[PDB]
Amino acid sequence: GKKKVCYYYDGDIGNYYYGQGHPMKPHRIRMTHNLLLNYGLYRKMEIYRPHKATAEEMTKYHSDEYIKFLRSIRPDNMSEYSKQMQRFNVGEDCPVFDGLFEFCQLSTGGSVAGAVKLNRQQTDMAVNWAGGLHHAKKSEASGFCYVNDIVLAILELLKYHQRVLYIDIDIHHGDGVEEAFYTTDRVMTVSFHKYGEYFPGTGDLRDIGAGKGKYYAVNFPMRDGIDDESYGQIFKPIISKVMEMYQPSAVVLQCGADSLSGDRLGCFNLTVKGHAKCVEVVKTFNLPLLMLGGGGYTIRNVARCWTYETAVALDCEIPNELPYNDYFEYFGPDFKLHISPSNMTNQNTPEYMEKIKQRLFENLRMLP
Ligand SMILES: CCC(O)(O)CCCCC[C@@H]1NC(=O)[C@H]2CC23CCN(CCCCCCCC[n+]2ccc4cc(ccc4c2O)-c2cnc1[nH]2)CC3
Ligand SMILES: [Ca+2]
Ligand SMILES: [Ca+2]
Ligand SMILES: [Zn+2]
Repeated sequence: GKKKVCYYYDGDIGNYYYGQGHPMKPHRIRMTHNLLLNYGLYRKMEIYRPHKATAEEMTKYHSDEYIKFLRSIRPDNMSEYSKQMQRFNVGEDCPVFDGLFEFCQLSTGGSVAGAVKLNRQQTDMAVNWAGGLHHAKKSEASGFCYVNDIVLAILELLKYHQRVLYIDIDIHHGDGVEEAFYTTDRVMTVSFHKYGEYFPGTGDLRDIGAGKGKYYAVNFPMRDGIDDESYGQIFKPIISKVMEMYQPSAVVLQCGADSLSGDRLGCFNLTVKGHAKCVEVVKTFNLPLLMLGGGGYTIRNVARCWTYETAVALDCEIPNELPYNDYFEYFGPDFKLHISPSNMTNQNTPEYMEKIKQRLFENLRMLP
């Protein structure tokens, strides 16, 4: 039936700025919040302000030296850290910006707080649109991500759950999360992503885990132009087979919106309904669920996507006509919630989709 949903948001999150021209815009988190507030979705959720995660909470995964660096570096002192910046991959993709550490603390705080709430059985779903920063590594920033809030949230869930399933629908491969749990069977990682001449370059369908983790990493490599029909055709069957074989007791779903049509960095053709169908599929299994953000670089579409996915979590129907809001002008010229796919060619033929699905099904047969 209808579930209890807890939502994590800090009003300061939208003020963090990666710099002129940088595609990552935390302001999209504030647009999402304002849109969902104007639709009246606040009357149905418990809204919490996450704490600022401590360096100690972050070192449950990350190295002490890397977290000390993140807590110390600032634009005014960068000149003295040229050596550590290279070592930790701080540069154009992962720049030093004012309040970088506080931004990591809020992104992380929401994911860990959500995981604690799920562990205490005080909510059915926990949502943190500021999280989902899946590329961050143990001692290195990567792909606009500095602290891997997902890995930290999963480590929290592992305190009470024997098996945790991680599903990632961002257009980029969830490499940081896959790497963290690559040799364990206590987490199964499933990523659907563009593969081929695309960041981060990992996520081949032959990457299936190692040691005790063999068969516990799943990768579905895709080409440009995937649409709702094609994505829907493989997502439910793969997730149903994973649920059947793995029997997880908690799920984490990274809802990166860069897989939508018209994304500045992505080359997929999903609509908000197509993307949200993934949330409907996962929610149907009735397991404790942590829903996180991730990519999304056409910010009006990210706000639409995550507002609609919050409505899906709440089993609340909301009109296509957008309510007036603080960023109304960003949603022109139509001022509607749902989006149309483009005329781009879908390079993922129906035969390619079925063939990759069948290869993944062979690997899933290898689980105990
Ligand atoms: C949140 C989860 C997520 O959704 O999975 C995150 C997705 C991460 C994607 C990362 C990907 N990195 C690469 O493919 C690296 C191989 C690359 C090396 C670095 N250059 C950056 C050139 C920057 C030059 C201009 C400097 C200022 C403005 N600015 C900054 C960063 C930019 C990044 C991207 C596009 C313009 C910039 C610009 O215009 C950019 C696009 N794709 C990348 N970076 C690029 C090429
Ligand atoms: Ca992915
Ligand atoms: Ca694994
Ligand atoms: Zn992405």
